[PDB]
Amino acid sequence: QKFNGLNVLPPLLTDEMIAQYTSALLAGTITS
Amino acid sequence: NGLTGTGVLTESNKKFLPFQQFGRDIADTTDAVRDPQTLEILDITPCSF
Repeated sequence: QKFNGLNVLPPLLTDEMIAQYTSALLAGTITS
Repeated sequence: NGLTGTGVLTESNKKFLPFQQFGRDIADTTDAVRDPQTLEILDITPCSF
């Protein structure tokens, strides 16, 4: 991966599913 | 050329000047070397860890 022992780890939540949460919140706000 | 290292040798698309031998990055480590026998440029990739 990186040069000397460094490593970066991916986040648990994909940015797509983050956007999905945001969309759900926005739809709930505008409807209910 | 007196530089000892461990890695994987691969061909390179980059072109050195005919006077430089060593390729370095912004992190200041060796990653490209010119063979002493035949004139060509090789990239060095660390094996996985």
